[PDB]
Formats: sequence, C-alpha cells, structure tokens
Amino acid sequence: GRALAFVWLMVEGAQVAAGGVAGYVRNLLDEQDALRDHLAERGWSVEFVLGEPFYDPGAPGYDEERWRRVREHLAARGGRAVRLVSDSDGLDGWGEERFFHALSATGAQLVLDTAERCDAVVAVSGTSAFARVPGMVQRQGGELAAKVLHVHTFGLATHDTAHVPSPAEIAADGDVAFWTRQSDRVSVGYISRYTAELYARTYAIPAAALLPNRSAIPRHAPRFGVLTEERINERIAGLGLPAEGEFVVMWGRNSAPGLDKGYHLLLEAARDLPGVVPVIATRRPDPGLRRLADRYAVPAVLLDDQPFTHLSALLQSPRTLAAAFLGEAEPGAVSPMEAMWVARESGALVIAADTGNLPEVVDDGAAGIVTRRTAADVADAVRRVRKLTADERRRMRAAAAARVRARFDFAANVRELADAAVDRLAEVS
Amino acid sequence: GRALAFVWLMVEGAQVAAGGVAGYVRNLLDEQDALRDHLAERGWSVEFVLGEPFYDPGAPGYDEERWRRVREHLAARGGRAVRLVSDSDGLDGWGEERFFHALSATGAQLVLDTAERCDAVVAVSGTSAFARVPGMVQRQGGELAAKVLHVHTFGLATHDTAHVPSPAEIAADGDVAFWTRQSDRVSVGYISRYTAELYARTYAIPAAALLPNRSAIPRHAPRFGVLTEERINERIAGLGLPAEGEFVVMWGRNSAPGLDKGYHLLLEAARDLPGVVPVIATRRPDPGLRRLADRYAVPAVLLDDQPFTHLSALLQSPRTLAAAFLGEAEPGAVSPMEAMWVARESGALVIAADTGNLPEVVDDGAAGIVTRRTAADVADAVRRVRKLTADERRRMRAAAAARVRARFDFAANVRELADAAVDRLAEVS
Amino acid sequence: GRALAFVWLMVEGAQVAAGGVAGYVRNLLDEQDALRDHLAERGWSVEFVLGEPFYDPGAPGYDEERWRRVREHLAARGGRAVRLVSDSDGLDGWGEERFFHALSATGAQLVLDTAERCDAVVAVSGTSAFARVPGMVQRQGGELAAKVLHVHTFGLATHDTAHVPSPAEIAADGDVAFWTRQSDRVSVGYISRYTAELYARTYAIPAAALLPNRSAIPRHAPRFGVLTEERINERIAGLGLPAEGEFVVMWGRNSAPGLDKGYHLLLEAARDLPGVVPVIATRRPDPGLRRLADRYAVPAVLLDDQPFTHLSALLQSPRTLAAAFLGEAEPGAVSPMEAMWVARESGALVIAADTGNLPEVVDDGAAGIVTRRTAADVADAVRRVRKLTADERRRMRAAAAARVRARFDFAANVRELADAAVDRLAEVS
Amino acid sequence: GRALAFVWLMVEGAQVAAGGVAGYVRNLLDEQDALRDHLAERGWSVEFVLGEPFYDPGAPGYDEERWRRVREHLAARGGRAVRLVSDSDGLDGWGEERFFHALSATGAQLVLDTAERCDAVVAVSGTSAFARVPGMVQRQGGELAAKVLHVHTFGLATHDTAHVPSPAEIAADGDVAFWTRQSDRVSVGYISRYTAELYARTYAIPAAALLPNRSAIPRHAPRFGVLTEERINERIAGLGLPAEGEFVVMWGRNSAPGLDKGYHLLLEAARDLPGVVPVIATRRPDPGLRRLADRYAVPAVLLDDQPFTHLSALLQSPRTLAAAFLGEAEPGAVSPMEAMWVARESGALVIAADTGNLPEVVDDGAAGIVTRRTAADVADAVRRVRKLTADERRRMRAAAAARVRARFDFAANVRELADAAVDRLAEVS
Ligand SMILES: C[C@@H](O)[C@@H](N)[C@H]1O[C@@H](Sc2ncc(C[C@@H](C(=O)O)[N+](C)(C)C)[nH]2)[C@H](O)[C@@H](O)[C@H]1O
Ligand SMILES: C[C@@H](O)[C@@H](N)[C@H]1O[C@@H](Sc2ncc(C[C@@H](C(=O)O)[N+](C)(C)C)[nH]2)[C@H](O)[C@@H](O)[C@H]1O
Ligand SMILES: C[C@@H](O)[C@@H](N)[C@H]1O[C@@H](Sc2ncc(C[C@@H](C(=O)O)[N+](C)(C)C)[nH]2)[C@H](O)[C@@H](O)[C@H]1O
Ligand SMILES: C[C@@H](O)[C@@H](N)[C@H]1O[C@@H](Sc2ncc(C[C@@H](C(=O)O)[N+](C)(C)C)[nH]2)[C@H](O)[C@@H](O)[C@H]1O
Ligand SMILES: Nc1nc2c(ncn2[C@@H]2O[C@H](COP(=O)(O)OP(=O)(O)O)[C@@H](O)[C@H]2O)c(=O)[nH]1
Ligand SMILES: Nc1nc2c(ncn2[C@@H]2O[C@H](COP(=O)(O)OP(=O)(O)O)[C@@H](O)[C@H]2O)c(=O)[nH]1
Ligand SMILES: Nc1nc2c(ncn2[C@@H]2O[C@H](COP(=O)(O)OP(=O)(O)O)[C@@H](O)[C@H]2O)c(=O)[nH]1
Ligand SMILES: Nc1nc2c(ncn2[C@@H]2O[C@H](COP(=O)(O)OP(=O)(O)O)[C@@H](O)[C@H]2O)c(=O)[nH]1
Repeated sequence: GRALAFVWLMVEGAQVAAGGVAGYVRNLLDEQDALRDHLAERGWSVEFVLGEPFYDPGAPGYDEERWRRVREHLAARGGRAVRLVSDSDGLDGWGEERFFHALSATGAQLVLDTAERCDAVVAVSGTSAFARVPGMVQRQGGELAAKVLHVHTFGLATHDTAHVPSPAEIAADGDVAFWTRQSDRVSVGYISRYTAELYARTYAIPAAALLPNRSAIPRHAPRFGVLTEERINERIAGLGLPAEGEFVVMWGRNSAPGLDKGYHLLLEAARDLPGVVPVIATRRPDPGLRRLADRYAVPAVLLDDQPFTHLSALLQSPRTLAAAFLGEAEPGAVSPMEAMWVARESGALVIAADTGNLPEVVDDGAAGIVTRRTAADVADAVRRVRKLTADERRRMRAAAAARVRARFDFAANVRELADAAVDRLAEVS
Repeated sequence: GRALAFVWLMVEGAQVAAGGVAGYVRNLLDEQDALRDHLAERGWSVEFVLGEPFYDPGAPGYDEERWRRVREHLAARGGRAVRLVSDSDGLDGWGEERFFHALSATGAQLVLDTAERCDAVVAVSGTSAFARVPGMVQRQGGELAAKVLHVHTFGLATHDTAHVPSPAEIAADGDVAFWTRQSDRVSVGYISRYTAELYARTYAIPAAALLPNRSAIPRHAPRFGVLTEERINERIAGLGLPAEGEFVVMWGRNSAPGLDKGYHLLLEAARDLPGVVPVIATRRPDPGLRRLADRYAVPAVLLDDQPFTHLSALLQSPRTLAAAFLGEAEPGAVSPMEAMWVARESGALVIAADTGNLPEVVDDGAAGIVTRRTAADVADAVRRVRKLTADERRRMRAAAAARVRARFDFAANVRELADAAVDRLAEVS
Repeated sequence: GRALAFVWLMVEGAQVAAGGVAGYVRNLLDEQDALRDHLAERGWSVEFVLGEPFYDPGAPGYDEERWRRVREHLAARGGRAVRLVSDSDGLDGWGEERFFHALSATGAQLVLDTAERCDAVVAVSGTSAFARVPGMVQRQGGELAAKVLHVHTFGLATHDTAHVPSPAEIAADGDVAFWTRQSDRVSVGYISRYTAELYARTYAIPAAALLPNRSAIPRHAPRFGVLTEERINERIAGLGLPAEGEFVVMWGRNSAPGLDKGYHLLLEAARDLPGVVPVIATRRPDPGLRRLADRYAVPAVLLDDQPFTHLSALLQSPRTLAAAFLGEAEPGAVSPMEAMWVARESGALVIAADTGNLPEVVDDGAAGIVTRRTAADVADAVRRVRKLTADERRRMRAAAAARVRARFDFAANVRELADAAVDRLAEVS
Repeated sequence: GRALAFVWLMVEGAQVAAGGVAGYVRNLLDEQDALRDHLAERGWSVEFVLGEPFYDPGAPGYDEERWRRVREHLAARGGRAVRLVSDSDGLDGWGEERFFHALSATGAQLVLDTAERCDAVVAVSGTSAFARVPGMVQRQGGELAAKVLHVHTFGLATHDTAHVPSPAEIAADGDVAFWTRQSDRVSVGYISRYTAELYARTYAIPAAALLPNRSAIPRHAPRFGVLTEERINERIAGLGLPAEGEFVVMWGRNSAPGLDKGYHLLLEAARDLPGVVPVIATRRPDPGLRRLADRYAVPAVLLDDQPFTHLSALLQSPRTLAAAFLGEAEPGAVSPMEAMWVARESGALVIAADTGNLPEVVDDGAAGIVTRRTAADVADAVRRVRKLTADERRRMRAAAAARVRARFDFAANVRELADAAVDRLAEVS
C-alpha cells in the first residue's frame, strides 16, 4: 500500500490562536475527513500530523481546551498533535535566530520521524520560523527525505513594507528560496495572486516550484451564517454602541512592531467624517488606539476579545457602512473574504487598501472600494461608499459574494493544495 | 503503573562507532535486559530510547548493519532508535554553534516526546553537542519537563589541555553548568575520580548535583576472553611484525586538534630504547604518524582499523612489554581498563600519563607505571617496566585486574547510575 | 614612551542615558582629569576610549546633544568616542545572540585597534552584551592581546531572579567566566559585596581574578547639594502631590521582563497603609502602574521623565517619610546611595529590599530599613520607619550619610579600580 | 573638501596569500597610484583602506613580511591595513557562522569608522565572509551610512555546482541579495558575463544593481613575459619533466567536493586519444592526484609551490600543444586568461569547458576551443588542437592575445569599477 501524511508546521493553531495561521489550522481540521475521502479516491490513505511550538499556559491566546480538542481530534483520525521545542520561554510565538533555528530543527525532526513510518509525506511549513525546514530535511535525511515533498507558505521577507525585516527573517526565507530553486522536492505555496507574483519577482522562484495555497474561507461554516435583524440587534446590545452614526468596522490582531494593520488610518480619517463612528475590534486590549481616538476627538468604539458572533452581527447590521481593511501589505489576508460573505444580504461593504492581496479580493474596484493608505484617501473612500445608490450597492454586494464563491472557497482551495502536492509526488518520483 | 524511560543521547554508537561513547552504547544495549530486572525490582518498568545524530553513509565509521542491529535491539524491547536532525551534512559527528543547537533541540524534542508516553524519564545527555538539552527541556517543557531527570556526562570544557575549546563548546557546557546549578532536576554525571573533582571546582557544581557515571568495562564479554599461546601467534602472524624485539602497544582514535593521545610521545621516545618496536593501531590510516617514524627512523608497526581479535592478541603476547596510554587530558579512558583485564595472565602491563583519569586507573603506580608527558619520561618508564622482576610484575598484574573488578566493572557502574537516577526521581515529587 | 588607554565598552552613556550604566559613564568623564593626574603620578599618561552601540535617534533616552558633549569631551583629551555596530536596528540597547555577538566582535575590535596605538590597555567591559569580548581579544589578538588587561563588570547571569536568564546571557556570561579562569589577563570587576561573593561561589572564579569596581556616587557633585526649604517647595509645586499624606518615594527605569523593580510592591503595601502616598518617578510613563493604582484604589502619584533636581526635592522634604528600593536582585544599584546622601540634612530614610547589593548599602539595618519582597513585609517596613523616634531618625540619617562617605565615594572607588588595574598590568609582564 | 575612501574587505591578500583573492589584492595595490591620479581628475583625493581577518602566524600561506610590505605601502599613501576580529583563532580563513558574522561585523565597523572621517566611501566586500557588511551598515549606521556605496563581489551561493553550499553561506549570500534589491547604496560587483546573468536568474537581482568588477590579469607584469627557449629549458631544469615530446597542460588545484577542476575527463580521453601526453599540477602537493596518476598510465608531475616564473615557461614551449581548463563552473577564473596571454607568440591553444565564465574568455570558440564536459567531448576538442592549421592556429593564437588586451586588462578593469562606483556615488545624493 501507500500511506500518506500531511505534516502541518504552524506557529499557532492548537494551543494559541490569534490570526489567520490559527484559522487556517481550524479550517484544516473541519475539512479533514472530506479531504481524506478525496485522497482515498486518488489512491492515498492519508493521516494528519500537526506541529506547533510548545507554549507557556501564560501566552496571549493560550487555551488548553482547544489544545485538547485538537489533540483528541487528530488522534481519533490516526494523526498526532506534537508540541515542538523552540528554544524560547514559550511565551510568544515569534523570535530571532535562536527561535527560528530550534523550531526549524524540531519541525524538520517531526517531518523525518513521520516519514520513517509513512510511504510518502507532504510537509507544509509556514512562516519564516519553519522556513529552514525543507533545507534541513533534504540536506541530511537521506533515504527518508526522498519520501517528503515540501510546500513552504505564509510569508517571505519582502521589500513591500517600510519596516525592514529582521536579519533573522531575511536569512531563513532566503534559505527556503535557495532550496525551492535547488530541490525539485521543495516548492513555495503562494496564498494569493500578489505573492505568486512577488515571490517569483523577488526570489526568482520558477513556475514549477510554485504550488497553490490560496487564501479562502469555508463559506458554509456556521460562524458565517446569516442572521435575522432581531438577533443582530440583540447581539450588539452590550457592545456599548452609540445610538447615532453609521459604522466603519475593523478587526484583527493588534498592529505591533512589524505589522501595521491600518487602524490608526481610520481614526485619522474619522476627523473629517461627520456621520461616522469607527468600531475597531482588536484582539487584545489596545490602550494605544484609545489614546489616538482622544487625541483626535474621535468617538470610537474600541472592543477587544470579540467572538465572531458579535463581529458577524456588526458586519450584518444595516447601521454598518463599511468594513475597512488597511494593512500595509497583507500577503493573503482572509478577513475581507469573511466580510464579503457574512454581508451577503445586508450590512457592510468592503474598503480595501491598494496593497498586498486586497485589490485581488475586492476585484480592483468591482467588488469593493480601493483606497490609498493615507488618511485623506480613507476619508474619501468612505464618502465614496456613502454616495452609492441602493442599486449600485446591491450589485457591489452581490459581486463581492459571488467572488468569495468563485475564488475564496476553502474546500475548493485546500483540494487545490492537496491535488497539486499529490500530483507532484508522482513526478518527483 | 509507572513506566520509566532512559533517553540516551549520544553523538555516536549506532550509525557510527569510533570511540568510547560508541562503546558506552554497545555496553548499554548488551546490559539492558539485566537493568530491566533491577529496575523491575525497584517497581519501574524500564524502556531504552536511543538518539543519535543523522549520519551520511559516507562518514568515518558508518555501518548500515550495526544501525539495523541496534534499531532492532531497541524495537524488540519496546524502545526506539532515533536518528536526530542536526544542521549538518551528516559527514562528521562534531561541529560549531549550528550543529550543537540543532542536535540539542532535537534531542530535547525526543526527551519531551518520550515523557509524553512515559511516567518518568532519565535523560542521559552526552558531550557538548547535547549539553543544552537540559535547559531546552527545563525552560519550555512545562509539566512534561516535570517528569524528567537530566544527567549530562562525557565532558565539560576545561582548562587542562593545550587546545582552548571552541566558543561553541564553552557555551554549551557553560549552559549546562548553569542549569545544573539552577534546577534540582539537572545533574552532571561524572565519569572518573579526576572528572568528579575537576568539574566540581571548575564550575562550582554542588556535590548534591554530581551523579556517578564512572567509566568501566564489561569484563566477562567475549572480546576480552583469554587466549591460548597457539591462538595468539595465528593473529599476530598477519600484521607484519618484526622477528625480534619487544613490543609497546598503543591504540585508539587518530589524534586531532581537540584530542592529543600520546602517539607522538612514543615515537620521539623510541630512539632512546635500544630494541623496542612500537606498534600503534589507530582507527584510520595515519600518514602523519609515519613521518616521525621516518624522522627518528625508529622501527615501528603502524596498523589501522584493527578488530579487537588482533588487538587482544597483541596485548597478550609474551613479546609485549607494555601498553601505553599517553593522552593529555583523558577524562575517563577505558582502554587502560581493557588492557589491565585482557592481560590478567600474560603480556603487557600499562604505562599511564599522570594526567586525567589514568593515574586513578593505575592506582598512582600500584597497578601500572605513571610517567610525565615528555619524550624522556616515557623512555624512563619503558625502562622501569623492563627491570621488574617476576615477583614485582606478577604482583603488578594482579593489582590491576583486581582494580578493574572492584572499580571499573560496567554492570555495577551502570546500576550505580541507574540507582542514583531513580533515587533522585524521588526527592523531586 | 608608556601610553595607557582605558577602553570603556558600555551599552549606554553617550547617545542614550537611562540608568546606572549611563550614570557610570557620566561619572567617569567628570572624574577624568582628576584621574589622569593620579595616573601621571604613577608613571602612565592616560587616554579614554568609549565604545557604545549605534543607536537610532528615535530611541528611549536618545539625546543628540549629549553624544556631542561626550564626543567633544573625549577628543579634547586625545581620546575618542566610537559607536559600535551591533547587528540590530538601533532602537533598544539589548538583544539576543545576534546582538551580543556583533557588539562583542566590534567591541573586541575597538580594544585591539587601541592596543595598536598604545603601550598598555585596560579594557573595562559592560554587561552580558560585552562579556564575549575577553575571549575574543585573547584567542585571536596575538601580540596586541598580550598588551591588554580586561576588567569585566556590571552583572552576570544569576539564579537570584525568577526570570530565568536568556540563553544569550547564560552563554555569554559562561564564556567570560571561562576566560577568567583561562587567562591572567582577564579579570572580573565586582561592584558590591554581593556581586563579589556571588561570582566567586556560582561562577567558580578565583580571588586572584576579582578586581574592585564598587558602585558609588560622586557626592561632591552639585546635583547632590542640600536644598533650602523655600527651594524644595517651589520645585515640588508642579508635581500634583496631594495636600495631605506622607510620601514613600521611588524612582528608576520602568520594570520589564528582564528586571523587576518593586514599584508594584509599594502600591500593594499602600493598600494596607492609609495616609501613605507612594510617589513613583518612573523613567518613561508607566500606564501599567496607573492601572494598578486605580485597581488597588491607593492615592499614588505617578510621575515620568523627572529631572534629578525635582527628585532631590522630594527626597529632602519633611513631608517625605522614606525612599524605597525594592529591586529583585540589584547587582550594584547606586540609587539607594543617592537617597542616603541627598537626605543627609533632612528628608527620607531608606527602605531596602533584602536582596542584591541593598542590605550592604544600608549596612544591614544600621543605615536604613531592610525588608523582604512582599506586600506585607513592605507595609511593615514603612511602619518601622514611622515609629522610629525623631531621636533614632537623626541617628539613622547620619549613619547613612556616613556610609556613603566611607564606602560609596565615586572618586575614591574609581581610583581603587585604576590602581588595581595598573598593579595587575605590571604583574603580568 | 571631498576625500574618497575605498575600503577593501578581503578574506586574504596581505597576511595570507593562497588564491585568486590574494592575487586581486596584489594587482590592486600595484594600480593604487594609477588610480589615485585618475580619481583626482574626477575631483577626489582617494585613500585605500584594507581589512583582513587576524591570522595566526601558523596559518597556511602566512608571511610576516608580506603583511609588513602591504601595511607600509598603504601607510605611505595615507591609508591603513587593519586586522579584523573574527570569532576564530585565525588558523583558517574560513568558517561557518561565528566567522562570517564576526568578520562582517568588524568589517562594517571598519567601513563606518572610515565613513566618519571621509566624505564618501566605496566599501568593496569580499566573499560570503563579508556578505553581511552591506546590511549591517545600512540598518544601523544611519547618517554615516548615507556616505557609503557597497559593492559585494567574489561569489554568491548558486546552484550550478554539484556542491550544495553550507547553510552559513546560503544565509549570508541571501542577506546580501536582499539588501542589493532593497538599497540603491548596495550593488553586486560582477566579475564575468556569466556571473551577471546568473545573479539575476537566481537571486532576481536586476542589472541596474550591478557594477563591473570584471576579472582580469595584469598584462604588463614581468611574470607574463615571453622569453628565450634557452630560458625555457633552464626554467624546465630543476623540475623533473619526462620528455616524451609534447604536453596538454592543466594546472590548477584539487579536484575535490566544491572545487572540481575536471582533470579526470582529460586523463580518460587522453589515455584513450592516441599519443596525447597529459600533464597536470597543483599548488600544494596532491597525493590523491598522485593516486589517480599511479592508477592510469600517463605522465603527471606533482608541482609543489612552484613560482610563477617556472609555470609560465611550461605553457610556452612548442612541446605544449594545448592547455585545458575544465572547472565545474568557475565564476571568474583568471588562469585561462593567463594562458592565452602567456602563449601569445609561443605556446599552447586554450581549451575550455562550456561552463561558467570560460566560454566568455575564449570568445565562444573564436579565440579557443569550447567543449562539453564529457570525456568523449574532451577527445573531440583535443583532436582539433594536435591537428593545427596555419591560417587557423596563428589566427586564433592572435585572437586570444587580442582578447586579454580588449576584455581582461587589470588596469582597464579596476578603472572601470572605480569610475562605475564614483558615478553611482552621484545619483545617490
Ligand atoms: C489563510 C490566511 O489568513 C494566512 N495566509 C495568513 O497568514 C499570515 S502569516 C504570519 N502570521 C504571523 C506572522 C509573523 C509576523 C506577523 O505576526 O505578522 N511577524 C511576527 C513577523 C510580524 N506571519 C498572514 O499575516 C496573513 O495576512 C494571512 O496571509
Ligand atoms: C565509556 C568511556 O570511554 C567514555 N566516558 C568516553 O567518553 C569520551 S567523551 C567525547 N567523545 C567525543 C568527544 C568530542 C571530542 C572528540 O571526539 O574526541 N572532540 C570532538 C572535541 C575532539 N568527547 C572520552 O573522550 C573518553 O576518554 C571516555 O571518557
Ligand atoms: C554605576 C552603577 O549604577 C552600576 N554598577 C549599575 O550597573 C547596572 S548593569 C545593567 N544595566 C542594564 C542591564 C541589562 C538588564 C537590565 O536592564 O536590567 N537586562 C537588559 C538584561 C534586563 N544591566 C545595574 O543594573 C545597576 O544595579 C548598577 O549595578
Ligand atoms: C581575481 C580573481 O581570481 C577573483 N575574482 C577570484 O575570486 C575567487 S572567490 C573565493 N576564493 C575562495 C573562496 C571560498 C571557497 C574556497 O576557498 O575554495 N570556499 C571556502 C567556499 C570553498 N571564494 C574565485 O574562486 C575565483 O574563481 C576568482 O573569481
Ligand atoms: N472573533 C474574532 N476573530 C478574530 C479577531 N481577530 C482576528 N480574528 C480572526 O482571525 C483571522 C485573521 O485573518 P487575517 O486577515 O489573515 O489576519 P492576519 O493573519 O493577522 O493577517 C480572521 O479570519 C478573523 O476571523 C477578533 O478580535 N475576534
Ligand atoms: N577494534 C578496535 N577498537 C578500537 C580502536 N580504536 C579505539 N577502539 C575502541 O574504542 C574505545 C575507546 O575507549 P577510550 O579509551 O575512552 O577512547 P576515547 O573515547 O576516544 O577517549 C576503546 O574501548 C577501544 O576498544 C581500533 O583501532 N580497533
Ligand atoms: N532624573 C532622573 N534620573 C533617573 C530616573 N530614573 C533613574 N535615574 C538615574 O539612573 C541611575 C540608576 O541608578 P541604579 O540604582 O544603578 O539603577 P539601575 O541601573 O537600574 O539598577 C540613578 O543614578 C538615577 O539618578 C528618573 O526618572 N529621573
Ligand atoms: N606562484 C604560484 N602561483 C599560483 C599557484 N597556483 C595559483 N597561483 C596564483 O593564484 C591565482 C589563482 O587564480 P584563480 O584561477 O582565480 O584561482 P581560484 O581563485 O582558486 O579559482 C593565479 O592568478 C596564480 O597567479 C602556484 O602553484 N604557484
């Protein structure tokens, strides 16, 4: 027989959950059984292995219940949840050389251990933290590395931000570029039209070493379900929301050194936005954003730790003008796809910065409003959105929802990932 | 039920054997079943797990069939032989920062994966390449680190050699010294009288933190069995030895910048001995040793790669006056022990430099001849041995052997480690 | 021709000045000409080199006009100020492996280049980030290294802190310990009794290798002048002090994961101390303390960026009951010294935590109050100050100012460093 | 005023001379004054600063006198020869990560301290050991970094050779590619048409980021002269050359992992091609090459530290019918340039492999023969050289001489780079 294993090496997703990488792992586990079936159809009996850095129960986003949840879920299926030694306190999911080198080593170890017992292995690594893994496996693992195919994904150091990546990130992502060009067993999995281009043109990665791992949402997941107006108003009851004004909603991880989500840009623009109350739902409490909203005399509603139930209500409420997405250069952000789909019938429309994957998601103006990353441009964009006729708005809202169907459907795209990996397994050997 | 695991982390011993670390592993496996028994009596159901850096089939000392034999030994006994990722080509078993950090991460990964399925673990770390394993486990293992006891052995960087150790070596041993002092779950396991005192005052390791892992041999193993006169000459025959002349023998690994066996000392000293032929059997052919043999034009037999069949025959021939161990800072050499035991009845007696553990092996003169590490004192020693009468020689031969029996037996010394280990498992929860 | 250089490798002091290390450099420069004359009496002409990492202008404590004042000061005595490349972005004066390694390389470069132009060097190195410097000069600097004497000072990795020191800090401080025992040209510079003893016993460092660099304050500086009661009040008037209440004062750098100043302990004790007003002049503003004070409902006053003229005023007021010093493990804090000296006439008495150099500073209870590091012990400590008779208070006050004169005069103490260095330089050829 | 500085960071060239890098530094300092005068005519007083690792006096290639000559040469001219801290003992001029990071850090420091006292600096970085100088200066230097143009040359890790480079090499050559794409103050100095092409299709480096540093030989140096056939056999004398009648010379270095020189194909096709008489060489005696020699049946001379005076003559005698250079992919080999120039009246005709910069040297067949790597191809090429036509090999011998004159003049090419660099110092403020 042939027994197949996906090794998912992810910096978050079981113990800790804050962003898209954790959400990718969550989407992964829900689609698992179906993918297993699909692959069985293609001759492979497939097991799932998950590797995530060991975390201190004190880390932002820790949740032991989730951990057990994921561990039990993979175990019943025949897979493992494994916590990998990084060489850190466990109190963060990122670092510099010593954190990357350790986590890569144990990541590569888990890939080879799994390959001893399997017939083939597809090792999906993500983030600069795991980027040295294909080079570590292909350089040293002999007969067992001939069983492994690498797909590396979620971020390569680029020149598309003002903040220059750390030497540690520059080095690890250059390592994986080298190995993608050097080993036919090592591919990049691009997540977006923007990174397939950028990684080809910054790192000289040939077309045959680029596999599709395109960002997507599982549209029919319950958390995206459409809501009646009674439940919408019930759900935002205790959000502290004003009774007057329309909303521009934003949410995500707090911008911190290194990644500039664009929240301050909405706050700057609310100064010249007379009917507009920004609602910024950040993951952790953000004392800094509050300091701005007061320095600008802007009456912002600042939330933290919101469930998606409340965020889904806000986006669906007829009081909500737009959801803004203002990141400096998102490689493959999925929050807009959720907005476009949760607001199928009612609520927000998307305002999307003109950088990273955002223009692709809003179809360059067709399914949403694109804006330059200046306060005046964001203020302009909101006015633009307000000036839309209800005939205009209803076909922009439809066009957005149609796109999430066509391009951003998680089961379609993870099948696109699985299918390419499996097909490539039958040509490298 | 409380399942115990010994995790053995060793730089060689399955894929590759050249020195005493690999002899440790070989002795360990051959003794495993009798340790199951002792530990069974103390209520522990013990299991052996072995971790060795991944090696390229092209490396010095590789052997695919030893590796398959060790792998099966452990697997039949419910344990595991695990090849470990380092950040290397796998062609050598040592390195700089990069090799030490990857191996210590993956060794720590293997300790933690093993605590996941066992009730306690004693992790025996060996050499600077695994010196960081205690802190990697004791900083991030959380509750899994709470069921692990660390014994780090086979070297701490010292100032007893000419070669100043690598900045990587100083870091790794400096790290494990720190953790030995900081955590009641991390101990240095000393391998000799000399090492136990030296590390104690070099690193301020408190006596409670020192554990016995004293070097020793399995005296009643076949390879040390005694030989008929007839059989001795059959083996001596094919090595090309001079028809006349007394023999002084040395064997071990080729000298290299980190380790100075005294091979050069014998050749320099050789001219001052009239009718002595030096026989020097190093692991791999030594072109450099030939050159002082031609400089002093001393008559010498330079063998490479001998089986212990032929080595034993040499150490037992009446044509052999002494075996020489002239290492500069041997921490815990077992070759003298092998010599004092392979020759309880006939043949060589041992010449030991007065540095490292050798004075302890010879009982400071009472079981051998101690010499300074100069070309002159070595000859003085050869001479002294010459002038021993059968009253003094037979007496010196017995003392040495009794000494092995009482201080350097493996079964007793590995149970001292095992007993010390288990005792320390209690007293820490 | 005997030209002598002191090379000062300090993590702050010229571009950036937040804490005691920067206090050191300032004291060094002011004492320079007085010191130069002392060394002129003893046969050397002296020159000062200062080596400080490169710093981005948007950084905590970055004063462009101080860098210029330091640069001109040194160059006018034929000296130099040099900024050193670390492999960092210049925003903070700290890091991990990458930071310590680059800074020590470029620091070791600055010593050797100086040793090319001078006949003798004393190279006084700063924190963990400069600890690799001795082994870097002495392993590779040949004849130039033979002209250098190293004094390493300001804190090693210890087990006196709940925060387990960073692998970078363990590895680096292990390294200089090795080199202290390896070369008579490498010495450790102790700054307190605590430091000395601790090093000797934890790091196994011989008494021959300990050189005095005991922390101290230049008590004739005008910034320690006794303030006249009209002048305290006018200075105090801006701070927002309540009209009632008696003050317990504190000031220093904001606490951070590396280092624990007890600011949150004083707020905790005030929960049991009605009428006591904590006055915590922190370096940057501390939102965390304000949230704490709000939660505990204690009437603390939280200042930031306070000048020492204003701090001196609080310390001298009759309204101020004590100054508190509550650091987890202060190696050689001069801040207690600053209090005991400024309040020689009138004002606070010192409450000192029983760890680090603090008990020695208050002479084990004969010069201030010594307390454990708990909320309740600290609240207890305040009372014992309050119940001291005005009689006993005058006795304490005079003793503390006596002790600064005897034990913590800066000028006497650097002389003691200089003489120890010159002596050691003579001794080793 | 405006003083310009060329800081040359080279792994060898003054203290140690073993390879083409040392040759580049040798030719450089000879043309210093011929560039000092040129650069004045563009308005710059230029100073030359040379940086090199601290070497141990016992290292291969060490010469205390060469280092004293270079130091004084530069000092005479207002420059410096600076020895650079690396994190090794200095016995090798290479390493993995300690070495590259420390060497690049002190290199960047050297550039920056030169940038401080100059108005503009052209920092020419050497191989992977200095690849990180460009980015350590452009991230932390700040103001002084805006006065520096970085030209990194002599090798980027690529995929042409069978050899996979070290992770340390990949990381540093990844780092410099990143800064080269990112900063207009960072350029790669290309040494061949082949290297310029390769760096763009492997590192996505645009030609706009290149500057010429094209590999060249100093034609007018006395060693390159033609001389008498009397001198031919006087310089043949003192060398044990069997006189079969003719030769196919292939001098070079070891054919080992990383640097295959292709001697094997020759040996093979030759011993097979009727009546051809191969000869070879080395730089230090190659015993495995001696092995290959004893292995087949054709003459081979083990040339050991043979001066340039001897080796030129070997190529020029009418016995030599051909010289072959069959490297793996030599990025910018200068020896075929040495062959074509030396045998311009009397000597050999150059045979080149079709890999690396070699087809550029021999003008794609007009000025030499170009042959695929395989030994049946090597036979076919040496077939068209023992067969030599008057209107053919007089016309190609003169093509080869004209090629070195047109493309590979060292005086021409360092001028090209200096002008290119000064030009690009404009266009960046
Ligand atoms: C399915 C999609 O949701 C998925 N492709 C997403 O992956 C992430 S990858 C990432 N996560 C953390 C980091 C480290 C990084 C950071 O925190 O930003 N920093 C620690 C270095 C700053 N990089 C993307 O951020 C996101 O846009 C999106 O592409
Ligand atoms: C059972 C006994 O035989 C056992 N205790 C033995 O352990 C070894 S420990 C060691 N092995 C390799 C190194 C590194 C070292 C090397 O390879 O030599 N170098 C890589 C730095 C050069 N250190 C001792 O050498 C030996 O004496 C003896 O104590
Ligand atoms: C003249 C005297 O003031 C002098 N002896 C003082 O030196 C300093 S040394 C130091 N400063 C910063 C660090 C790094 C450390 C930290 O910030 O705390 N962390 C970055 C690792 C956390 N170490 C002492 O702090 C102080 O007590 C006192 O000894
Ligand atoms: C003037 C010309 O001669 C000049 N451009 C030459 O520069 C050298 S650069 C180089 N030399 C040694 C190494 C490292 C290498 C080694 O030592 O072999 N290894 C340590 C990585 C193995 N890289 C080229 O080799 C050569 O072709 C030629 O371009
Ligand atoms: N409920 C909730 N979900 C969040 C919050 N912040 C982020 N998420 C989820 O995390 C995912 C992050 O998507 P993405 O745009 O890729 O974020 P990024 O990875 O940080 O760039 C989204 O699908 C969100 O649903 C939050 O505050 N509350
Ligand atoms: N058969 C054989 N065994 C060897 C040879 N060289 C070393 N050994 C074995 O390797 C072991 C090394 O023991 P030890 O004295 O500690 O050497 P060390 O570990 O290198 O310091 C000994 O038990 C020897 O039996 C050899 O050439 N032949
Ligand atoms: N003016 C002023 N000086 C400060 C402040 N915080 C710290 N300092 C100075 O920084 C120095 C720190 O001394 P020390 O006790 O060694 O602090 P430490 O290094 O953090 O342990 C003291 O001399 C203070 O004068 C502040 O908020 N204002
Ligand atoms: N005198 C002498 N010079 C040599 C010898 N081998 C190489 N060289 C010099 O070293 C340079 C090597 O050039 P190159 O082809 O680039 O060598 P590479 O850098 O190792 O590829 C040549 O210009 C020679 O002048 C030798 O055996 N003797």
